[PDB]
Parts: sequence; structure tokens; C-alpha cells
Amino acid sequence: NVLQIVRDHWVHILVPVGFVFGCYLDRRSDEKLTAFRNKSLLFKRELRPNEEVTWK
Amino acid sequence: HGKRLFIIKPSGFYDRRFLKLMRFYILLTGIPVAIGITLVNVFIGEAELADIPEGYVPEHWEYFKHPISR
Amino acid sequence: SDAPPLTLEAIKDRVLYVLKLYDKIDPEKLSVNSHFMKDLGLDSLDQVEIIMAMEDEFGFEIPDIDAEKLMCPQEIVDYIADKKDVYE
Amino acid sequence: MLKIIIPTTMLLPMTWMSKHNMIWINATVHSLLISLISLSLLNQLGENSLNFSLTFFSDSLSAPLLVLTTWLLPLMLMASQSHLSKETTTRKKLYITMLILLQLFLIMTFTATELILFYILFEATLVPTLIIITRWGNQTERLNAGLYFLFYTLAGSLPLLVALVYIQNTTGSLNFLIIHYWSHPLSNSWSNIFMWLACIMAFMVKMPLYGLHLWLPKAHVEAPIAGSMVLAAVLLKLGGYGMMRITTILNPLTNYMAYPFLMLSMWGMIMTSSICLRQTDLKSLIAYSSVSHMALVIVAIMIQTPWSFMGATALMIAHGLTSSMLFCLANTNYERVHSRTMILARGLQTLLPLMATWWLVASLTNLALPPSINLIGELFIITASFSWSNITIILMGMNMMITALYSLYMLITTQRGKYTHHINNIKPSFTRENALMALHILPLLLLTLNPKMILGPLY
Amino acid sequence: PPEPTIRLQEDPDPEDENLYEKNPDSHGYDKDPIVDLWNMRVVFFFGFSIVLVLGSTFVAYLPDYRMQEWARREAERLVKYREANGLPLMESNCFDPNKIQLPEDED
Amino acid sequence: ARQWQPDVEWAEQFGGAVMYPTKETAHWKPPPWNDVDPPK
Amino acid sequence: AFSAPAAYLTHQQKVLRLYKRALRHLESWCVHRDKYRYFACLMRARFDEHKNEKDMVKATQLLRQAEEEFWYGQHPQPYIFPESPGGTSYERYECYKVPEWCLDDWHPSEKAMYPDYFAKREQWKRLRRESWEREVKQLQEETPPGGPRTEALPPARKEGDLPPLWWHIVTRPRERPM
Ligand SMILES: CCCCCCCCCCCCCCCCC[C@@H](O)O[C@H](CO[C@H](O)CCCCCCCCCCCCCCC)COP(=O)(O)OCC[N+](C)(C)C
Ligand SMILES: CCCCCCCCCCCCCCCCC[C@@H](O)O[C@H](CO[C@H](O)CCCCCCCCCCCCCCC)COP(=O)(O)OCC[N+](C)(C)C
Ligand SMILES: CCCCCCCC/C=C\CCCCCCCC(=O)O[C@H](COC(=O)CCCCCCC/C=C/CCCCCCCC)COP(=O)(O)OCCN
Ligand SMILES: CCCCCCCCCCCC(=O)SCCNC(=O)CCNC(=O)[C@H](O)C(C)(C)COP(=O)(O)O
Repeated sequence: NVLQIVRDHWVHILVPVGFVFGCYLDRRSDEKLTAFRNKSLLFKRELRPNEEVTWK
Repeated sequence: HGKRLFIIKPSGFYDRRFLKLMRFYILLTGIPVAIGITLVNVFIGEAELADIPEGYVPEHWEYFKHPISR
Repeated sequence: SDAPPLTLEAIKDRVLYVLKLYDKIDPEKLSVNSHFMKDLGLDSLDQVEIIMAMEDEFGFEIPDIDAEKLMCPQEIVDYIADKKDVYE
Repeated sequence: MLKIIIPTTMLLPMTWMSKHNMIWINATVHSLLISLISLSLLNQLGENSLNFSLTFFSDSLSAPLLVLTTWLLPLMLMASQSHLSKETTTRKKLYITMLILLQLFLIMTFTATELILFYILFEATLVPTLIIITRWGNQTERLNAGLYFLFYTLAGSLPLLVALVYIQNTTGSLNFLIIHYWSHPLSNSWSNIFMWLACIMAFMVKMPLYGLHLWLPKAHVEAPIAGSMVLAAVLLKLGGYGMMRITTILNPLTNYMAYPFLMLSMWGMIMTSSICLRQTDLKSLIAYSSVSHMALVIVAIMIQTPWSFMGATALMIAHGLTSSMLFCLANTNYERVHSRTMILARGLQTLLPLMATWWLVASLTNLALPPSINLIGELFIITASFSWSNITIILMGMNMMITALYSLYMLITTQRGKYTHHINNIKPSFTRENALMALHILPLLLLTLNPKMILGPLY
Repeated sequence: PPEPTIRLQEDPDPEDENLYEKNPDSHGYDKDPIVDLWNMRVVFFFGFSIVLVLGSTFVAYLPDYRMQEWARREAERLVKYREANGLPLMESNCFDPNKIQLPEDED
Repeated sequence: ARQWQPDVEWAEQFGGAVMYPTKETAHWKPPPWNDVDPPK
Repeated sequence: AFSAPAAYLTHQQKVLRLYKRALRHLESWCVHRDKYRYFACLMRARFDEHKNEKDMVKATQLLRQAEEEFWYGQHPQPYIFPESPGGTSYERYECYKVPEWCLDDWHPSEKAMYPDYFAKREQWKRLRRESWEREVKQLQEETPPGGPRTEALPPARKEGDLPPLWWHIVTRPRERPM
């Protein structure tokens, strides 16, 4: 029953939340390593007309 | 001849129960997987190698052949 | 296998058969409860020979410790029945 | 890499905020889900690595070890559920906390782009294991065992730290990528010889090396089942992983300096396999078998050829799984008979046939029956050694023969023959034990279908 | 010697308790039948069904990031080119010698 | 069936004035429970 | 097998055991029955010529030369009955022998089959429970002080008593359980 099993099963939601937070933090840390994006000699690519960044 | 005797042996109930449970769960997930895999191969098919058209840059997942891998 | 489930009657008959084929004993005076040493006047060498005959006729070996104290046909039959687990 | 680290951390508040009778269920379910998530690290590259950030990076040597570490926790929980029944909720939560902390430290250790960070976590794993051994062990020797398991380790690890900081004072960095790209030869000097020794001995003691293996039988015998599982499966592989990482700065001095360790390992595998033939304790026999397998891994790492490294990776994974299964079987027998003496409970095939099948398959994988990954690693190492020197074949074949001998001796003594008459408390095997055994053994026979997942970065 | 031979006040060693005694169909997980059954169910579903089957299928169908077929195709076209032009297949030098400056010995 | 825990004999190892008793230090005595000596 | 062993073997027992062993090994040597009968009668005669010796030292000097001669000519591959400790089917059916207490671990669905058997088993268990309390006292009162000297057990003395320590002799699995 709602508002009753929540008080007994609230703990279960924590691990899944951590997985999402870790994914978000991984992307945020990825955003700080773009000093060479579209600058490597191997993947110097000219941007598409409706493109901002080659990868995110 | 009604000389049937009782055979003393350990309980086979728990071994059979465990085997049935393991088989049931493995099949519970594997049968849909097998059917889906076969269906995907049969109708979706597999990508065929082709030359990259001029002025077109493919996505990173367009360099792979199997649809599930893509 | 197909070996018949031998009974006490068969064991008794076969033991008495082997004993009546021992010519140092007269068969008419032989009985299931007759003692070997006194009722028939046999030596202990004769007793061990009788044990060997029983072993060769039933296809299994009686150990020396058990064999050396089997002095009547009835108790020989009982020993064989206990070893082979005969019901009736 | 945080998408695996954060859920493992969240395992702790979830464990401590759980009901008194839901801790095992929640821990098992969420540890299994973490294992499933970590399974996606196996998509490795033919190029450098999976460099997530400045702190953590993944490699096809690190990924199998990470996946095995994540997979071991649910099995450890299932094994620990039985003998912790009569104990308070707070203490069971503390035990699960120790297991979770061990997993977290191992996960961060295997990625650990920095060598000092690797050392810190590689030594942080020491504390949970020591607490588990000296708190939830049964016999009175556990304390002594803990002391050994402590000091040996530190006796090897303290010089390494000095060496490490020394390197950064000369090179300027301890990042593994920079070290690999800027590596330079080591001149044959006394100072370089002692730097080599300081770099090697810390990982040698935890393999363990044959002369330095005294702590392992004690620590594995006196530890509880979860402790033995984690010690044999993951903690022994830290030395191999560290050697594989650190031998990049030790060339060409490894050519000369490898000889005493090569001789020690090649003779000690024979010695420990022979010791297994005369053993009155199941756990001690399994521990000595672990010593033999790790001696083979030491030989492989010291030869430092591609086939050597592939065989060593495969053998590390296979040995972890097989030794965990063997310890679990021994513990299933022990929880019934409470003796841990191999000769006492006999003829268990007639009473526990499915457990006898599990015993047979575990002995077969320990025996390195093809095409198991145990034999894949064995054969790759043996071929590399043969190329190194053709005379190694005598020692390798003798080790194979003795290994088969003691594995089948262990199987025949416990499962075959006649049951002990006075023992009448051998209950039918529980579904938990059979599930544990299957969850050990199916990954092995299923990994033999895709060997490149466990053959390392030189595949 | 009026000593009791009782060195201290100690509880007797308890006898081990059978889970099958109070509960057949006990699964060996817990003495509570409901928690026992649900522990068995979650272990079997999340171990055999989810991780073991779906994870194995996921590993089986992992995309070729190791570039095995890519290397095979590159080698195929390279061998086709060199065989057509009569070039001696693989060269013994990994780098071009013209762009390496050796140190003159003058010994 | 039960985990071993220290008994009285195990505890008495740590009850002396010092650890590792010697012939010279055998006659030493542990200090009083409260750090007070009789004035005699 | 069944009978309790003694502290020693007397001279007569040693002679009889040598007689049986020599006859069996001569049978191994003499394959055919007529040849065996002839040589066995000769062998019995050769035993009989010193049946009446009164000197124990002479009789002990004998049987010793005899056992030495036996060991010299003992047919290193004698015939063994298949079920005997050296036979080819000695412990063949031990893997089929299951203890009776294992039935206590059967699931109730397993005991639902064979209800009469388990009712009779319950009767046997009750009989054992009472008889054991009687047996302990009877053995304690009948044993000589200082402990038993020979591992021979007494029978039941009263009407309702059962032989002491009978459960594991009466409830043997079978010679061929399966
Ligand atoms: C009970 C009696 C038997 C009844 C059942 C009968 C049926 C038996 C059939 C099953 C066994 C027979 C062997 C036949 C194998 C067929 C499937 C196989 O061919 O697929 C494999 C695929 O499977 C995978 O390679 C192996 C599975 C990976 C295992 C991962 C472990 C699961 C995670 C658990 C935790 C980890 C613990 C251990 C840590 C290291 C290899 O395929 P591969 O040619 O290569 O490429 C796949 C397809 N491509 C081409 C599209 C890419
Ligand atoms: C106990 C359980 C196992 C623990 C671990 C055991 C492994 C440790 C083994 C150490 C590896 C080798 C150490 C030194 C190797 C150097 C090569 C040497 O053996 O050969 C000769 C070395 O000569 C003599 O060895 C000189 C040193 C003599 C003093 C050493 C003590 C001998 C026994 C000590 C062993 C005790 C080990 C444990 C210590 C606690 C060659 O002489 P030379 O070509 O001119 O000089 C070569 C070195 N240079 C080039 C840098 C100058
Ligand atoms: C399981 C228990 C094992 C215990 C530890 C075993 C490993 C022993 C390895 C040596 C320990 C310390 C080594 C130093 C760490 C590396 C630092 C380094 O390489 O710097 C060297 C310094 O080299 C040293 O100082 C080494 C001195 C060692 C003193 C301690 C000796 C310990 C015992 C020696 C005998 C045993 C050696 C091997 C034992 C293996 C383990 C059994 C050169 O630097 P500089 O001198 O500044 O530059 C040269 C120009 N001046
Ligand atoms: C082919 C293989 C090798 C064969 C070689 C072996 C050679 C053996 C021949 C040696 C000769 C002997 O008898 S060795 C001589 C041993 N000493 C005696 O015989 C003294 C008194 N005899 C007994 O006591 C007997 O038991 C007896 C009274 C017969 C029965 O007794 P029962 O009334 O209690 O049945």
C-alpha cells in the first residue's frame, strides 16, 4: 500500500540513484577534457553545417 | 512375484527442486532472448559493406555489421 | 543376475545334500541338529573339510574365526541365511 | 568509472538503513546489479585504454579483474548467510560493511591511474581483510594468522613506497601513461638493483612467492568462508596486476634479476604440489594449490613475453573462480561435520550426489581439463617458458602430473569409498549451496567460449 | 581441594539447528519461510536470469572496438595492392631509412 | 559449532607487570588498582 | 567376521588354518577335481601322521617348517571367491548401501509414498527408544569392573529385553541393497 511500503522499501531506490549520479558525474568530468576536441591530427574534421561539437 | 523391496536412498527431492528452479529461470530469460535473436536475424538482416558517399561522415555505430552490435 | 531368491528350505536341503554325499557319515543317522564331534564322531579336520565343501557349494567363503565354531548342520544353515539375508 | 563506484558506496547506507531481516536480500540484489553494470567495461579497444579521467582508467587487464571482483560479492554474501544466523543485526551489518569496503577499495585499486593512489588503495584493502579474519574466524589461531597476513605484507610494501616517491622525484610523475611513454632503460647498478628489488618484493610477497608464502595457509585456513573466497580470488591477483604494471620501468634489468625468482617459482610449484599430496586439511590443500598456480603466474610475468602475459591473465581469472568454488565446497562439508579434516567424512557421493557432481567439476577445472580457461592459461605460460628455455618442460609436466594427482586424491578421499557410520547429521544440500556452486561454475564454462575477454591487453 | 573445577560461569555450547526441522522446503536461506522463499527467488532471478543470460548475450554482441575485421580488411586491400604491383609484400624496415639520421662513426 | 573466545588463561597472559617475563623481572608486581601505595 | 576375536590363536587353531590354506592353494595348483582330490587326500594323510604327537616343542618345531614350505609353494595367484577380500567383486555394492537414518531427511511428499513402511519404521524407532534405556543398565550391571576384557556381548536375560547394542546389527542395509 502506498505511503506504507515506502516506509519499508525506501532503501531500495538508493543504489539505482547512485548509478544515475555516477553517470552524470562521469559526463561532467568528460566536459573538462575537451582541450583537443576536433584537433587531433587523426580526426581533424570540418564541422557539419548544423553541428556545434564533434562529440560531447 | 510380489517380492518388491524398499530401496533405502537419500532424498532426491531437493536436488530435483533446485534443478527445476535453475532450469526454469534460465529458460525464463533465455527463451525470449533466443526468439528475439532469431527474429532480428530473419527480418532485420545484417548490414552490407558499402563505400562511404562523398561529403557524408557516418556515425560511430554505422561502422558495425550486426544490428544488435550496432 | 537372474539368480532365484533362495529360501531357508533350499539352504537346509543343500547342506544336508552335501553332508549325505560325505561318505564318512551314514545318511540315515544324519539329522539337522546332529553334532559333528559327538553325534557323528568327526575330527576337526573333517569339520574344516565340511566347511570347505559348504563354501565350494554355496560359492562364498566363511572366515576361519566363524567357521571353526560351526558344529551342526542347523547352525551352518543359520550362518548362511544370516550372511545372505534370507527371509523365510 | 564513477557509475560503478557510486552504487558500491550507496550499498553502505542501504545496508545500514535496511530491515533486520532484509539485509541479505537487498545486498545480494544490488551487488548483482552492480556486477551487471560493471560487465560493460569488457568492451575494450585495440588501442591504448579507456581513460575515463585523470584519476581512473580501464584496461583489458583491469576489466576482467573488476568484473570478477563485482561478481564475487553476491557469492560471498550467499556463503556468509549461513554461519552468521545466530548473530546480532548490528554485527551482520558490520560484516556486510567490511565486504562492501573491500569491494570498493579493490575497484578503485584496479583502475588507479596513479601509482601512489594504487599503493594507497592496495594497502587499504589490508584493513577489512584483517578485521574479517580476526573478528569472525573460529579457531584461536586466527589472531596469529592475522598478524602474519599483516606484517609480511607491510614487510614487502614499505620499501615500495620509498621507491615510488624516489621515482617521482627523478621522473617527475607517477602516472602510468606518462611512465609507459617516457620509460627509459635501467643501467646495471647496485642502486638500480635495489630499486628493482623494492619495486618487485611487495608484489612478490602477495602472490605469494614460494619462500614467502607462509602467511597464506594460515590466513586462508583461519578465515571465514567469505574471507577465504576474497583472499583466494581477488587479493592474490593484486601482486600479479602490480607486477604487470611495474615491470615497464625495470627493463632491461629484469633479464638478470629474474633468475632467483624464476628458480624459486619453478621449484616451489613442484614443492607445493607435492605438499598437497600429504595434507590432512581440505583448506590447507586448496591453499597450497593456490600457491602452485600463483607460482606459475609469477614465472609467466617474469618471462615478460606476449604469450606469457596472456596466459597469466587467463590463469589469474580461472584460478580465482576455481579456488572460490573449492573453498565453498569445503565449507559446505565443514558446516555439516564441523571438523575440516579430510579423512573424517567419507563417501559423500552416496549421500550428496549433486554436491558430488559439483566436486567433480571443480576438481576438473583445478586439474586444467581442456578446453577450460585454466588450461588455456596453463598452456600459454608453458609454451612461453619452452621458448624461454626447453628444459622448463620437465618441471611444467611434473607439476601438471602432481596437480592431477592431488586433485583426484581430494575428490576420491571425500566423495568415494564408504560413508562414515557414526556421522548421521549429513542433511540434504540446500538450494542456496547448489545455487552458489552453479554461480561459480557456469561463468568458467561460459568464458571458455569467449577467451579474448580474459586474455589481457596483449591479445 | 574444595575447588569446583568450574573455571568460570559459561553458557553450554549450543547444538546446531536444522532448517529442515521446523520447515521443509527450507531453501537454506532463512528460518522465516517467506523471507527464505523471496531470497531464493531474488537470487535465482537476478543471478541466473538477469546477469547470467542477459549479460552473456550482451558480451556476445559487443561491437568490434578491437578492430579485428577492420585490420583484416586493411590487410586484404594492402596485400591485393602489393601483389598487383609486384611489391615484396611486407617490408623488413618498419620506418623509412631516409628519415632516420644515424650517427657517423668514423672509426 | 561455536567461535572460540579468550578464556581466563588467555587473559592472564596480559595481567603481569610487563610482557615477556624474565628471571630478574619475575619478582616485579603490578601496580595497585588505584595508584596508591600503603604508607607503611 | 561376526564372532569376537580372542587374545591369541591356540596351536590347534593355527594348525587348522594352515590346513585350510594349504588345501585351498593346492586346489589353485591342481585345477581338475580328480587330481585335486588325490593330492588333497595325500595332503590330509601328511597332516595325519603327526596328529598324536605329545611333545609341544616338537609340535611347534612342526607347523613352522610347514608354514615355511607353504610360503615357498603358495601359488602366487590363488583362487579367491568373488566376494572375498581379494575377489573381483569384493566391495562392488558398497556404493549402493545407504544408512537407515537418511530416511529421516526425506521430504513429506516422499514419505507420502510408502506409508506402511514408515509406520513400521516408527514402530521400530519406538522399540529402539525403550530398549536402549534397558540395555544401558543391563550392560553396566553385567560388565566386570575395570572395563570389558573381551568384545563379546551378552544376550537378553529377561522377557521383554532386547540384546544390548542391537540396532546397527539388525538394521544393516543389505548384502545387495540395489
Ligand atoms: C542439461 C543437458 C543439456 C541441455 C542444453 C542443450 C543445449 C547446449 C548448447 C549450449 C552449449 C554448447 C556450445 C555451443 C555455443 C553456441 C553459442 C556460441 O557460439 O556463442 C558464443 C557467444 O557467447 C559469448 O561469446 C560467451 C558469453 C560471455 C560470458 C560472460 C559471463 C557472464 C557474466 C557473469 C559474471 C562474470 C564472472 C566471471 C568474471 C571473469 C560464441 O559466439 P562468437 O562466434 O564468439 O560471436 C558471437 C556472435 N557474433 C558473431 C555476432 C559476434
Ligand atoms: C627467502 C625467501 C625468498 C625471498 C626473496 C629472494 C630473492 C632475492 C634475491 C636477490 C636477487 C639478486 C641479488 C644480487 C644480484 C647481482 C648479481 C650477482 O649475484 O652476481 C655477481 C655479484 O657479485 C657478488 O654477488 C657481489 C656481492 C656479494 C655480497 C652478497 C651476499 C651473498 C649472499 C646473500 C644472500 C641473502 C639474501 C637475503 C638477505 C636478507 C656478479 O658480480 P659483478 O659482475 O662484479 O657485479 C654485478 C653487479 N654490478 C654490475 C651492479 C656491479
Ligand atoms: C618480505 C620481507 C622483505 C623485506 C623488504 C625486501 C625488499 C628490500 C629492497 C631494498 C629496501 C630499500 C631499497 C631502497 C628503495 C629504492 C630506492 C633507490 O633505489 O635508491 C637507491 C638507493 O639505494 C639504497 O640506498 C639501498 C640501500 C638498502 C639498505 C637496506 C638493506 C635491506 C636488506 C639488504 C639485503 C637484502 C636485499 C634484498 C632482500 C629481498 C627480500 C628478502 C639509489 O639512489 P641514490 O643513492 O640516491 O643515487 C645513487 C647515487 N648516490
Ligand atoms: C600346496 C601348498 C603348500 C603346502 C605345504 C604345507 C605342509 C603341511 C604339512 C605339515 C604336517 C603337519 O600337520 S604340522 C604338525 C602340527 N602339530 C600337531 O599336529 C600336533 C597335534 N595335532 C593337532 O592338534 C591337530 O589339531 C589335529 C589333532 C590333527 C586336529 O585337531 P581337532 O581334533 O581339534 O580338529
